[PDB]
Amino acid sequence: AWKGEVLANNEAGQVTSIIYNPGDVITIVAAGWASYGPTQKWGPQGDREHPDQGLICHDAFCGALVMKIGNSGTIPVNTGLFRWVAPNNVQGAITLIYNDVPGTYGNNSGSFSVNIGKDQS
Amino acid sequence: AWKGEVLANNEAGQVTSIIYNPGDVITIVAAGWASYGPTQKWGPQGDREHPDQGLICHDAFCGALVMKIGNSGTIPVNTGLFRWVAPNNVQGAITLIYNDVPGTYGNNSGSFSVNIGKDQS
Amino acid sequence: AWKGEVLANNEAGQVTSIIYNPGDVITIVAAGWASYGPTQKWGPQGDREHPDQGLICHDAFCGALVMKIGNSGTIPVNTGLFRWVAPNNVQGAITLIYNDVPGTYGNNSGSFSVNIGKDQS
Amino acid sequence: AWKGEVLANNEAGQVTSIIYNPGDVITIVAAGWASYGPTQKWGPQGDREHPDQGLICHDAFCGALVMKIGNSGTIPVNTGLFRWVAPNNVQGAITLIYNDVPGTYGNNSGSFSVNIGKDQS
Ligand SMILES: [O][C][C]1O[C](/O=C2/[C]=[C]C3=NC4=C([C]=C([O])[C]=[C]4)OC3=[C]2)[C]([O])[C]([O])[C]1[O]
Ligand SMILES: [O][C][C]1O[C](/O=C2/[C]=[C]C3=NC4=C([C]=C([O])[C]=[C]4)OC3=[C]2)[C]([O])[C]([O])[C]1[O]
Ligand SMILES: [O][C][C]1O[C](/O=C2/[C]=[C]C3=NC4=C([C]=C([O])[C]=[C]4)OC3=[C]2)[C]([O])[C]([O])[C]1[O]
Ligand SMILES: [O][C][C]1O[C](/O=C2/[C]=[C]C3=NC4=C([C]=C([O])[C]=[C]4)OC3=[C]2)[C]([O])[C]([O])[C]1[O]
Ligand SMILES: [Ca+2]
Ligand SMILES: [Ca+2]
Ligand SMILES: [Ca+2]
Ligand SMILES: [Ca+2]
Repeated sequence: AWKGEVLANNEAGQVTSIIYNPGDVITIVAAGWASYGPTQKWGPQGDREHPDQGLICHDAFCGALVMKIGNSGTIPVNTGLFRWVAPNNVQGAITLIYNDVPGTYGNNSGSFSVNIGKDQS
Repeated sequence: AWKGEVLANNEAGQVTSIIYNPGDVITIVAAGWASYGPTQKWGPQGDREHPDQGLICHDAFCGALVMKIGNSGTIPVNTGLFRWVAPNNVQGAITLIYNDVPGTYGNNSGSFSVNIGKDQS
Repeated sequence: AWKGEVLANNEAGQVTSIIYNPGDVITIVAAGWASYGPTQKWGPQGDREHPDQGLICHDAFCGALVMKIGNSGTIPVNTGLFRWVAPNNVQGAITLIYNDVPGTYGNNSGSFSVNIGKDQS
Repeated sequence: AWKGEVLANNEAGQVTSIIYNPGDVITIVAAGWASYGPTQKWGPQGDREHPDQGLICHDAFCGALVMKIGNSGTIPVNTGLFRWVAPNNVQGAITLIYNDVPGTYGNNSGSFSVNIGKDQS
């Protein structure tokens, strides 16, 4: 299992020690407060009221927690995933990333605390 | 070995000549272009941007190629499977199917060309 | 057999460990999502709607997976090849390459995951 | 080896396929013309006349080519590195980056063409 922080201003994301392998079932729980700019902060689901101006993940809100597995495209994490299995042909280290528009991470703040573990399978 | 076409609008699926037997190793390669409704077409992985609105296979995108072995649950095929072995207790004729919402196949178009063969074991 | 990934941003492609020899029968299965610039992503068949502006392979769409065998010309791979035998004489290491216009790979993203194996002959 | 281009306007840089490991000896050659905003363009050593207004790399001119390896700090690349060995405890993926002030990449233009290879060691 892995536990750590993902900073909202980290554009390249936080690489974890979890290597997702084919067939793996995983659980993720994410908590905390962060912002893509405003002084207000939001949780791991992001800001449901904010428009998508070119987010790295178009299937989650701005300010949401997302991830990449190996060199996959972004996948929404939000508050977490429960006994979750990746699509076919997706594998590799899990990298956690705050959902924002490329080039605009500089004014972000806060972080999410995240647990990831592999489940019985 | 089997080679044939799977029409996107064929809700029942295309039954192939391949009977999958315990211990069998198979390879599938799929190609072509199809749509679940829009003018655009997609390849065998389907449309990654599209929400799951009640697809026959929740483990693949809308417009992806999937299959049933005998009466198994749906199994993602996508662009294909390389030297793949079925889950415990899965056996019978392989049926190829376009991934869409039941009752909505009528506006589908295009097809995938698919090869299936058995590998050494 | 060989399994690995090829970056859309790499003009040099990915050299594999497969040496294609006269008479060899091979199978390739490719999957994944990549872009040659636009926000959308496409599978290994590429973008069937995009014009050819000087692609390294004129026989496949922009954004498709292609290959070279030794010092051959580019050969389309797309989603894969099923028990495929090459054009006469062709031989040498297989290099996998993303199909784009030379000099323009700078805005490319994503990758394809590929399995290659030799079949019986 | 890796071959490609690095867009001047990409704040996140260009993540190559090269993973730098302890002991590796690498060569990089970079060419081309790019700008941090003005209509003029400069080569990979950037603009020797331009003041540092908060560059991501203080050891290179604005408009220069630099890199990170894994999560290292920025390392000047300029026109390239000849049979180069990294500092102790530096390792990981090579990301190439245009040297500009954070939050100001949006008006940049052009790119550098870059080759990276591992040398014998
Ligand atoms: O998207 C992303 C971005 O965001 C920003 O912030 C902000 C804030 C506020 C706002 N509002 C509005 C808009 C638009 C429209 O249309 C209306 C309204 O937007 C916005 C934004 C930040 O700052 C940045 O950085 C980014 O992240
Ligand atoms: O899913 C399945 C279905 O699909 C359809 O198509 C379509 C088109 C378009 C669209 N759009 C949108 C949606 C959702 C949301 O949320 C938004 C937007 O969806 C859709 C869909 C068809 O028609 C049918 O048939 C089926 O397939
Ligand atoms: O080809 C290749 C290339 O591509 C690009 O992208 C793009 C985008 C958009 C567009 N649009 C149009 C065209 C043409 C015509 O004629 C019209 C319209 O194109 C295009 C393109 C990129 O960016 C690059 O890089 C390359 O890849
Ligand atoms: O650095 C960086 C920046 O840059 C800019 O651009 C520019 C242009 C011009 C100029 N001039 C001058 C200066 C300073 C002093 O002191 C004097 C003069 O600066 C400048 C700048 C841009 O726009 C931005 O974006 C950035 O990149
Ligand atoms: Ca922001
Ligand atoms: Ca439909
Ligand atoms: Ca391109
Ligand atoms: Ca600038």
